[PDB]
Amino acid sequence: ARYLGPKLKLSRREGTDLFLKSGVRAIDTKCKIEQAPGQHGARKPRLSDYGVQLREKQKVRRIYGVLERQFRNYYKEAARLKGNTGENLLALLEGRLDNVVYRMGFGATRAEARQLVSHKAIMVNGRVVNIASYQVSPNDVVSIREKAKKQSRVKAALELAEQREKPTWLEVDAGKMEGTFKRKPERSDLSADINEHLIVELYSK
Amino acid sequence: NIKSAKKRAIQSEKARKHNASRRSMMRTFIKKVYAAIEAGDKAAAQKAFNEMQPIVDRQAAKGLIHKNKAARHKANLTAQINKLA
Amino acid sequence: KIRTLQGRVVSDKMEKSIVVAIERFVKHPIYGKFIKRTTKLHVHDENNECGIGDVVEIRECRPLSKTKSWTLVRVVEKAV
Amino acid sequence: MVTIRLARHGAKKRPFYQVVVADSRNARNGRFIERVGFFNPIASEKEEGTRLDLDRIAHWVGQGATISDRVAALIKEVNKAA
RNA sequence: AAUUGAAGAGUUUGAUCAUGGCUCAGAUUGAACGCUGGCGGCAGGCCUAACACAUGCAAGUCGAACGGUAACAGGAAGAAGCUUGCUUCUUUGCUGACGAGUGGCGGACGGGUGAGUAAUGUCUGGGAAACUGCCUGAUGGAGGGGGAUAACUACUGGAAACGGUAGCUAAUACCGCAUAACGUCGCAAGACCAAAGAGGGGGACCUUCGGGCCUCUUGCCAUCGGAUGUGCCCAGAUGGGAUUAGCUAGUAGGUGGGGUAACGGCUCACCUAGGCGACGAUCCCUAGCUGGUCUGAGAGGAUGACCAGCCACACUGGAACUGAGACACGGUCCAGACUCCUACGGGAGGCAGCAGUGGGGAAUAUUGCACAAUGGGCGCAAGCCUGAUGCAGCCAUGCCGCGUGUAUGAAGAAGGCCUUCGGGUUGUAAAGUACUUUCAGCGGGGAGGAAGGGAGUAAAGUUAAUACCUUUGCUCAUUGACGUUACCCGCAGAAGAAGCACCGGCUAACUCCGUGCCAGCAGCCGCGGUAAUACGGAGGGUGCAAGCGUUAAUCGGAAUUACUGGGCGUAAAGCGCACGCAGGCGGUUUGUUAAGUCAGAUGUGAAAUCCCCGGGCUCAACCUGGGAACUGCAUCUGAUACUGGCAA
Repeated sequence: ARYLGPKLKLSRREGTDLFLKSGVRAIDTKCKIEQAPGQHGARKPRLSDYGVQLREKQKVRRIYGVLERQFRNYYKEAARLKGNTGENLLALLEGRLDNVVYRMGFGATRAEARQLVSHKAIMVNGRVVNIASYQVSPNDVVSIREKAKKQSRVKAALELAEQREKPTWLEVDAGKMEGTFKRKPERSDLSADINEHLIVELYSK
Repeated sequence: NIKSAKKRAIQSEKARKHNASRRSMMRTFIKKVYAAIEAGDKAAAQKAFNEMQPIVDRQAAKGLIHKNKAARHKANLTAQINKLA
Repeated sequence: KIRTLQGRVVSDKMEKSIVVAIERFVKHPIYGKFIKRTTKLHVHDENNECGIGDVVEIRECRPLSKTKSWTLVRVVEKAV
Repeated sequence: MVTIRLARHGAKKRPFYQVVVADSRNARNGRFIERVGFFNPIASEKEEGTRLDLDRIAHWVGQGATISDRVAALIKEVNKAA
């Protein structure tokens, strides 16, 4: 399923930072960013109109760590759901359980916070849930189990997470390590960078 | 064939020899009426009709005749006796 | 109330029987044009009270022969 | 003979019986005249486990209809107070 | 709330715009094949030979119908061995029960297959002339006899299959009489027609000592209903071919007799000379049909595997019997081919039930467990039966979910590759270091699918009866194939777990070496003639991921059959030109009709599916509640502008 590879080569192919690493520092400047994704890295291409639609879909797919069969089912459920299907696809990607626990600060990366929720450690509404792709509804409280609480990793990501922009569609206490998903995140709160309409145009091709 | 319900196969043919005796005696009293109305016998057909009418209705009660065929045999024969004379 | 249909007589020469064509005005499934279709039936009459080419109103009855399941009701617009 | 019996639908190890009015000669999931409710045996202690339209069931037993042992049990189980 | 839904590209030329094919990017599949391969969930799994089948199993049940006793377990006697209070053993249907037999019911259901079938089918909507076991409602009846026959003995034919003679015996088997109706026939008068008893308990009384007698349950018979199932008819719709144009004598119609549960040339005789057909009859080829599925923006196109409805078939062909229901998958009889047995006279068999074998094929699985659940047959029940069904095995066949770690980490290690020889890339990648244990593995806990049924007790009902039975409660002991289940908890250790295609344009992703129109690639343009981003290898990169590519097939793109939605001066395309029948269409005004049309209502359009809002599985796939939808058809009631009819 998952990538299980070098997670800065993916950020160099897209150019921008995908927040795939914890970032105790800033740009690591140990990775040669914005210069070369490969051997022919100085050779920048024409990047045609199909390719600019492919790069934006592969950018969003590499942030959350989903695969294409799982991503195409996200688009398919976003198109039939009422409203703007551009921000409906992002409300479902930000409704993932491994993403919400990242934005609450309990994981330093997406792949680290996926390993917490996959290892039977994180419960929703007082019930233990095991998967990464659990769609959380509004006013659901997600807690951390006491056997994996006090884990030399979960609070260590919490003092790292004051610089992570304070996502204000969910309130986090982080002393008791609980948090509720208040409402769905609107389009005006997601990074101002991704062009979701290129993803809707790529699957209509 | 190798069942235990081949008893039904030997039960069916002894009901066939029972029914074919009753069915042939049922319609040979009908043949007494049809042979009488062709000869012009008015009174001899009426006494022959009165001997098949207990016969054809008793077989309708046993299940050999449906009671719609036994009613059909009495209907067209009285329609055949009265048009004779 | 009885379901009944109109229709004109095509032929009559069959000894207490007449045949009757019924014109229905149906629309095409694909093209949407309205096409006249024909419903030639063998209908029953008693004493031959119908020549050729006149409107006869019919209603459905018990089967009277092989392809004869309709009897006459009345005759309007008798042939001249 | 019309029978009011359970037609087992639902997935493997997760049964879901439809309280249905079918002729006795037909199959279990085969033809029927009417369905008059359902029965969920695995719906354990949550909100809702069984529902039977008892007016239509009482209509069919007035016409003459045998009922199965489970259908006779669910009609008993919708009690006078419960 | 029940839809928010429509992309193009390459290639004719020196170049161009058109026209016009070809090809590609998409989705899908009962898939196959190649490489690869961790787990789980829910599904799916001979598409070809409707070819041939070894073996097991798939339909039995009822003693509360009957004669009974071949076993089984007791009891009662008779013996005698002895343990003198315990034995072995002979009678007894005396009981519990029950082989065989008669009888009742089922075997026509469930299951499988798609050969035939182009309409004797199916779908939708109507109709009348029908039947209908079990179920249920109502009203009544249920009297009195008779003659048999299997079983069982005695004998006998045959190798067997299967018989033959003689003598017995019962019934809810069979037959008659009585008795009848709102039943059948008939205008009426009249005439005629049925049955069957068992079981539990019982006070008083007869008690020939078995029982009569009382009560309850249950079955029987007739008629009329209801419900259900089925038979029949009509209209419309449901494939291709006109290089198939005429077809049909029981044919078309009438009358009359006969048949059917019922209408009918269904059948027969006699009369009439019709009937179908260019709106495609007839003939030929192909084919199960539908709800649906796939695709598509839709209209459409293709399709009918799974699930569900209907039909057809059961070695091939033909036939009827029994029965409420069959012209009968695991019935009969006949013929045929095939296989087997035989004492050569004669017999036996039918997997398109489940599993399986051979064969065919590109290809499709276990000779498994259990009646626990849900159904079905039988039974008063207890129960028995059930390859239906519930599960298990096999298979990446499909869809869905998860894992193969996470975070730091620059000596930018070594190594590989490239270089302009400076470096660059592989690459935070690894190593190192710090953590985590899902899943798999090892132990320990542990739901739910279980409702009932049995025993006992109490109450009510019934009755002469606190008896019995029925009903309602309560108590006790129990009933799970799956299954060392889902799930939860504990232990250990980054430990058990990543491929496949591609990198010239289309089309996301490039350099080096080898080869030199060779070997080869290729879906289309086309690459390869010594400096190949196109061949083979290496490094790098891109795509998708327990899969990935290839082939096959369908739709899309294709507006490239154009109803939506195309064209015909020169690109393909106006008949050489007229006249004219059927057909299609029709100026204008008024009246009328309500057919087309439109509005409303009603019945129906099965369920599943699709869609919408919810619910249950840790989410999802999956399951499920309700609604929408099922563009339809039919009837009824209005509207009268337009179209049509009619009249002027």
